[PDB]
Amino acid sequence: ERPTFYRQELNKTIWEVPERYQNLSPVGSGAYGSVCAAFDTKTGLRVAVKKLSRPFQSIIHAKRTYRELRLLKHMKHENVIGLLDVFTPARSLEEFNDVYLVTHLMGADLNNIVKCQKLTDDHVQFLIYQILRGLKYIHSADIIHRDLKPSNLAVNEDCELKILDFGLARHTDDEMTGYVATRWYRAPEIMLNWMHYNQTVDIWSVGCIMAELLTGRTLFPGTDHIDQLKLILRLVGTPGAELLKKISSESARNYIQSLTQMPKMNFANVFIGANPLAVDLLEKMLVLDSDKRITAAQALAHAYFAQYHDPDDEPVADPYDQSFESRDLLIDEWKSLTYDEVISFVPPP
Ligand SMILES: Cc1ccc(C(=O)NC2CC2)cc1-c1ccc2c(c1)NC(=O)C21CCCC1
Repeated sequence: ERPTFYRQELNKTIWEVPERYQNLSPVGSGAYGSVCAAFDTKTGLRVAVKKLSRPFQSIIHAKRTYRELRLLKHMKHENVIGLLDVFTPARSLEEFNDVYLVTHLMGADLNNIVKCQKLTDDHVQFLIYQILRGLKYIHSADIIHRDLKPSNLAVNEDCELKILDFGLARHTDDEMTGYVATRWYRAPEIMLNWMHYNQTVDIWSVGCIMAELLTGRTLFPGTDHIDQLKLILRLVGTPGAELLKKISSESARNYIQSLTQMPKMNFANVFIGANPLAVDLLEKMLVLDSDKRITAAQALAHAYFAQYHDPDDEPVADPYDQSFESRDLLIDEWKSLTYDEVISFVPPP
């Protein structure tokens, strides 16, 4: 059952994929990786195929490849990107040096669709419903997206949404620097490294997406980390003494206390004309103290989603075993674990 593969040059690299995959063409400005759209003749689905190129060139690359393939194989929810196929042209471990990952092709990301545009309330309901329903799941598997922004929500022409990139986020100093969308969605505890963080960081990010869809404006379009934080504290207010205690970075805690105290603003005088149910929800997602933000499961029950909420159709995941993260292994060792996971792979129905 080893299929026939054919060769094609795309993205200035040779792609070698099963015959079932036809009409490959690069998508994104290169924004998503080496990703091509293709037709799967075997399932009749349009798919995105991502080739990981020379993916075991270092220990850190052999472990990312493994981590992405683990994450991907774990996720089976309508609103989360998952694997329809993984393959390699390799006939053995010896020969293993390329992994291709196949998932659904939705066609665009939220970014392209809505940039600079204000969405109607029922449109925002449905898109955020799906983000929280997707995140309910992610979070139940004990995984943290950590980098939830519009560009890595994949959306089709029916405004159906799959979340991309959960658990992989590792931007450098310079990608996070200045006036850049790659930071406008980050929870302050994470942008400024205040504490040992958990999953509540992704509900902060939904709060930012949700406000932008509702007003057509970036919520916190900071020109740098500090300017962005100043933008944050002015709306939600400066930390209380409760929160300052939980800020384990003494360094960051000391700079925070430097700032002149400000009250939390009135969200109804910010989000003028907006469904009060939207504003109530914004209010409980955009709380500075991470321990007190609303959760994905709690938010799904909120009245604002009265029209979509079904408690028996909002599933959870099995646990995700990330014990491998705390493990220091050789290149061959990650490679072999990654091989194991490819050949053991089972298609969905
Ligand atoms: C092909 C692919 C493989 C993996 C991941 C991914 O999320 N990995 C991290 C979760 C571990 C995302 C895509 C990917 C990248 C870009 C797109 C799609 C899929 N599906 C799509 O529809 C698009 C192409 C049009 C914009 C979104």
